[PDB]
Amino acid sequence: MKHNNVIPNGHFKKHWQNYVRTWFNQPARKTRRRAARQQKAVKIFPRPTAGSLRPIVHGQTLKYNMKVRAGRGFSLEELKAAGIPKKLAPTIGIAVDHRRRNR
Amino acid sequence: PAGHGLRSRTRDSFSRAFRKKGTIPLSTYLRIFKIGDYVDIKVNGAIHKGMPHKFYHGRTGRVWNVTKRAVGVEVNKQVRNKILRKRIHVRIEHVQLSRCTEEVKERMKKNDQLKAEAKARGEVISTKRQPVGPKPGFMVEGATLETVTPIPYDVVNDLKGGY
Amino acid sequence: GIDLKAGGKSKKTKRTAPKSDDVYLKLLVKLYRFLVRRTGSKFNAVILKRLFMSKINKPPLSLSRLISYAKGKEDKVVVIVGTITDDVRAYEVPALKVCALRFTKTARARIEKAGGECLTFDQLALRAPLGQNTLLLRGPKNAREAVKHFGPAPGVPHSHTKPFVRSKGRKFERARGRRNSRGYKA
Amino acid sequence: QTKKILQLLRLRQIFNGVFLKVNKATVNMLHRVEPYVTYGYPNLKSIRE
Amino acid sequence: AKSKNHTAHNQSYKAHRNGIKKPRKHRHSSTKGMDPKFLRNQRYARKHN
Amino acid sequence: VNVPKTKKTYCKSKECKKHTLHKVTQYKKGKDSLAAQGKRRYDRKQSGYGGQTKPVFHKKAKTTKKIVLRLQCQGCKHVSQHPIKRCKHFEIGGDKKG
RNA sequence: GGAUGCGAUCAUACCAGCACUAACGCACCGGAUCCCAUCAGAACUCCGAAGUUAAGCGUGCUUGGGCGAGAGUAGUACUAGGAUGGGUGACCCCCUGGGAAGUCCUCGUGUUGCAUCCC
RNA sequence: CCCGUCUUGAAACACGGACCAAGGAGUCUGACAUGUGUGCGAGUCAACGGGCGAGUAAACCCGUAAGGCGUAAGGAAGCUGAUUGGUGGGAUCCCCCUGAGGGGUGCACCGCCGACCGACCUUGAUCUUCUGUGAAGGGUUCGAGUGUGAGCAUACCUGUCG
RNA sequence: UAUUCUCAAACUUUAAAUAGGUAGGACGGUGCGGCUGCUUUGUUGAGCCGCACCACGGAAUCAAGAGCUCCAAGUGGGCCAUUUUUGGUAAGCAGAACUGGCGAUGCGGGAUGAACCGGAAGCCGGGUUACGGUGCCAAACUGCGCGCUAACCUAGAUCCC
RNA sequence: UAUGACUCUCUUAAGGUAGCCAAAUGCCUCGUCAUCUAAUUAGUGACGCGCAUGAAUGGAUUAACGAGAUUCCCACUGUCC
RNA sequence: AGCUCAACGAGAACAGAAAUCUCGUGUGGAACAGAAGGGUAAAAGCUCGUUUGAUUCUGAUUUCCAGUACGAAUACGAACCGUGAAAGCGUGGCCUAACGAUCCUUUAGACCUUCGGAAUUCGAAGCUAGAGGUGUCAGAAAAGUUACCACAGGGAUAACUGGCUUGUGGCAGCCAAGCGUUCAUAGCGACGUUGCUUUUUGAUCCUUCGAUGUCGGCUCUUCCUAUCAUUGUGAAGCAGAAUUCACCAAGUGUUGGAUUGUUCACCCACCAAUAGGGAACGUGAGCUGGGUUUAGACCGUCGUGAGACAGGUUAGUUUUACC
Ligand SMILES: [K+]
Ligand SMILES: [K+]
Ligand SMILES: [K+]
Ligand SMILES: [K+]
Ligand SMILES: [K+]
Ligand SMILES: [K+]
Ligand SMILES: [K+]
Ligand SMILES: [K+]
Ligand SMILES: [K+]
Ligand SMILES: [K+]
Ligand SMILES: [K+]
Ligand SMILES: [K+]
Ligand SMILES: [K+]
Ligand SMILES: [K+]
Ligand SMILES: [K+]
Ligand SMILES: [K+]
Ligand SMILES: [K+]
Ligand SMILES: [K+]
Ligand SMILES: [Mg+2]
Ligand SMILES: [Mg+2]
Ligand SMILES: [Mg+2]
Ligand SMILES: [Mg+2]
Ligand SMILES: [Mg+2]
Ligand SMILES: [Mg+2]
Ligand SMILES: [Mg+2]
Ligand SMILES: [Mg+2]
Ligand SMILES: [Mg+2]
Ligand SMILES: [Mg+2]
Ligand SMILES: [Mg+2]
Ligand SMILES: [Mg+2]
Ligand SMILES: [Mg+2]
Ligand SMILES: [Mg+2]
Ligand SMILES: [Mg+2]
Ligand SMILES: [Mg+2]
Ligand SMILES: [Zn+2]
Repeated sequence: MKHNNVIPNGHFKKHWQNYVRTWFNQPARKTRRRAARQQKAVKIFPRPTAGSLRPIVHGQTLKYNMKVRAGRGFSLEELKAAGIPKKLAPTIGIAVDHRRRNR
Repeated sequence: PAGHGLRSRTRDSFSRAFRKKGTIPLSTYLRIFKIGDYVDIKVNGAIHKGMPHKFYHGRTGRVWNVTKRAVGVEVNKQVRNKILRKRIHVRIEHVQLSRCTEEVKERMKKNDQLKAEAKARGEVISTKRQPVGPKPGFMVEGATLETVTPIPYDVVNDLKGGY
Repeated sequence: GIDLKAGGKSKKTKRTAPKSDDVYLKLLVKLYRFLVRRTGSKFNAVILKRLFMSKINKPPLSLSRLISYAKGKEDKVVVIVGTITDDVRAYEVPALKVCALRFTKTARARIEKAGGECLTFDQLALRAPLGQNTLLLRGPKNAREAVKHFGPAPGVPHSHTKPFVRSKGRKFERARGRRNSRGYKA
Repeated sequence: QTKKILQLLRLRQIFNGVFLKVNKATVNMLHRVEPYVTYGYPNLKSIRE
Repeated sequence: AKSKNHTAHNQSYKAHRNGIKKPRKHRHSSTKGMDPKFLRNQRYARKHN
Repeated sequence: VNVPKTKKTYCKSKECKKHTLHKVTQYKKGKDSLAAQGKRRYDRKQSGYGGQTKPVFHKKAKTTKKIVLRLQCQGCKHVSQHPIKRCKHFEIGGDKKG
């Protein structure tokens, strides 16, 4: 080691050459996923290709509590308030989450 | 440190002058030091406080600070390929006002006076002093001439006072 | 033999032409070579010399700093061999005549809206061939991150040079040599 | 010291010549390089030629 | 196998390659290390100028 | 060396901030606690197989230690610590020289 | 022309032996109640003015010692640079420059600032 | 005097070399750093992914409060968080006169000294939920700070390191 | 007591040569006014700041120019020489000071040679030299002159040698 | 005269007994004496404060044996002249 | 604050060289912790009085030096103090040496910070300053042996020859106090002093460690002279005989054996004589292999031991030429 340089801390002391993952299949993966999406759309026609409806939820922690995103599924209390039976909601394209609490 | 003490090889440098030891005259403490004054560093072997390192003994510097008992002196020191302006503090007993620039102000005043006179009379002059140059020719009055000849050799006179 | 250093030849290197391959910059260089040769103008010579300089030697000038320097001289053509960037800290933009190698889109829009003009160096040659009534400006050359790491080493006394560190925090070069409680300070 | 004085006198090559005004400083400078040079009082003919 | 211990040979030549350089003295020198009381009074005088 | 039983010395406690009377004792290193994080780490490292995991100093060279005086201020009861130079024999309040 | 008080320089001012000094001073000098101090009123401290210039201080002299300056030692010793210089060597001459110190000899023995006082 | 090599010193009684052909040794990758070229610029970066498209591993397009770096620093931490300068040199330009002149202009950079933010110390009117606030006033202390941004991406040589 | 022979790296009154430091203006001077919480018995000083005037560049010579910054290679076995110089009987030994040289450098001379003398170098023509030479080897006189030597020991024959 | 049968002591428990030796074990050393030879640093026998011998870390001896190490004599011979 | 030390001179009963006391001289010739060098005289020395500046806070500088750290030291600033009438002095020792990082432990300081769901209290973890130590002292935690041995290298480095040198060894010279029945020099040469040689041994480390076969003997040739014998001479304390000194002189010769591996040495014998030496301490692809110097084994001494020994002993592969 010589000169004024940042102290090196490369993590290359194992057989790292045997655990290298390349991305030469990125376009192929994109093509495969698009083909799967097209097949699923053809299968579920005329159901929407975007999938089942999802709830609106807040971001976790103080860094993201001002943000709104998509949750896993509607709560049982939300379904009861809306008048949709929980056993029927999944069959008509509504995601159901029996864990989410309404505070 | 590193094989040599602070005062190593100062037997003669830091000793006082012959028949000049003892009490220090009051003129040493009755001197005035100001910023920018040139001072010579002369270590007094009897004053062990504020003693400069032996290197600065016998060197001239400029005053940059004035404390109650000491003065700051800026001394040039050659270290390899450059000169460092090292700043030290030295008690007034170890320092003496330098005479390295005694005639500068006098010369400037005389140059200004001469330039003023030249301008008054309408002339251009140079006040620069010049090195001693060749002298002109002159006549020397003839006097009695004494002849010098090589001395015949005598081995008896080879010793101081004779053998 | 002759007692000369390197046979009396120079050992200093300076730019004699742009290292860039920009054809427009080459044309500007030709223009100002002609101007320097046939006018002997100090302004033209300075412009020609700066046209050769590298990117870091042509730092940008902020709009707020440009306004501050042009205050009281709005009638003169301000000339910078470099880029002019917008400043969101500047509220009032007066009418200015500005010549530069490039303007950012926001800076150009603000100048045009305020009522000034953005000029190229060919237009500057047409307007002030000898650089008359011009305000020649330079950006901050030493105001970059790399400069902070230059100078005396971080570990020597009286040095405020920034060290090279992969991360910032308590565990990253703060213990020994930086504190009186861990060995020595500085 | 000899090399520096010869540079100051502008004598960088063997059989280079230069005029020098007589001064205490110049004479003392020349005294240091005496073994490397020969000098004298030029004639009017010498200077003209 | 013993080796040489020390010598200053060639060091003066090395120094004179680029030296001896005198740092340029600016008109105003740093006030660090001067009498703090005097410096404080000077700062107050400057502030009240 | 012999040091006196009492000493008039500065006390930087907010109560005094001046010279005060101090009682002089000799500092002694306290007992090592098993709850110290360093001791816990050392015990964890030593547990299991591998033998000694940290250095054990052997090349002792010093023949003396630096004696530390505990000066307890009689006004505020707070303690200050003062090292002294290396010595082979130390005592507090010994008979004064005759 | 001096003295005294405070000094500068710190022997041309010191050391030793002799001789001298008008006036004011400086001193020596008389005591121990007080302040003060010791074995010792010797010293130090306090209070004085009987007596003396004997001493101190000051000045002068010594074919005196020392000290200071000069001459000389001596262009000697030493020394920077040069030589395809001499010489077996040791050392040394020469060329361009610098340049000491004992002995011996001669001279001299303080100069001064501020303030008060006597003449 | 025989090349190459190590060496203070090689033609060496120093080592390799009987001869010819072909092969034969500073590379690729990751993290940084200076320099230079290019784009944009208080921003910059669409290639994780998505929409497509040379019927297509390319090219093109897409950033919702995404994320990285930058845009604020000082403290171990609780926590607090930049009042916006002066001056000596100095490039360029403008006037008067043609002196190494005078006046105005004073970018970059350098020297010096203030001010502001924070760690520490010190200080304390008024309010206040009684432990907070902060009129005034500071400091031979400390910082990889502030005082009208300079970065981000990308290409290559060189250098350290795995 | 007055003389006297001879001495010192770790003695010295005295005391060189060489070498070491500082200064010789535009970052100056003079005259006014101002600031202070420092300083003084005292706007007494100490620094600093404004205005006015002067300042022929303030010794010589040279100046193939001066300053500043960034990244980085190789090197970290040296050796030789005049003078100074330590240990050692001495050494082509071992170790230091200044400078130069070889190493990294050919070229002419010393027959021959890393260091000696001369001198440093693009490829050529002409002219002239340095050191060293001019009986042959081998370019240049058996050139013009004065003395000494006679070697029956291999007479003698050029710094380092 | 010398030594010490005898008595007392120190380290550390004791203080080399019976034996054996210039030994395959001795520096001085080619030790001293006798013998073997014309001549012997070799061999043998003897002596012994033995650098540094010694008792199953076995001491001393020993018939018979040995492709074991050594000295001498007879026979024998091209080992040699 | 006061005083002046060592030493010397002159005096006082025991008392003297040396006890205590008096006067005079006394430039430090004493003392100042220690090594040495500086420094100090109404003091830095001795005596006495009062004391704890050997105190707190951080910065600056010097020495070392990379102008890093540590140690040590210096000058200011901000406090509190000691002493003195006061100026002033004091930030350990008159100055130049006397000492120590990370991690961890432990002590002192704050109505200090944190234990991350919220409180209280223990406990723990933080901040500032010391202490426990690294003497290989810029700071690992560390016993031998190898002849059973191994690897990368080194002629940067020993064990031969060769090279420089010649102390030591060997071989000569000069002077002349003396020896030689008298007489310095027929023959010698004390006290001193100048040389030569590289057949001694040392000193050094220049060449050789990708190797120049390491003792001695045998055989064979050549070379030197500082000449043992032989040829020719001069000198004598040369009557003869014998002997000794010296000069030309290297043509010729210089032997057979006992002991020892021996070089060396010592004896026996002959002889004219049994001189001294070189040639890579001549000569191993010429021999030999007794000794040194691998691996087996015994003894003595040493070591707890593995093993060691400049001590002894016995057995232990000598390769290749046709260039
Ligand atoms: K770097
Ligand atoms: K373990
Ligand atoms: K090699
Ligand atoms: K070879
Ligand atoms: K962003
Ligand atoms: K903190
Ligand atoms: K290096
Ligand atoms: K015992
Ligand atoms: K038995
Ligand atoms: K057998
Ligand atoms: K002290
Ligand atoms: K070490
Ligand atoms: K082992
Ligand atoms: K010899
Ligand atoms: K050798
Ligand atoms: K070898
Ligand atoms: K034989
Ligand atoms: K056998
Ligand atoms: Mg266990
Ligand atoms: Mg009288
Ligand atoms: Mg006299
Ligand atoms: Mg975001
Ligand atoms: Mg010198
Ligand atoms: Mg030469
Ligand atoms: Mg030619
Ligand atoms: Mg027995
Ligand atoms: Mg037996
Ligand atoms: Mg006193
Ligand atoms: Mg410690
Ligand atoms: Mg802890
Ligand atoms: Mg006779
Ligand atoms: Mg002969
Ligand atoms: Mg013969
Ligand atoms: Mg045993
Ligand atoms: Zn207290």
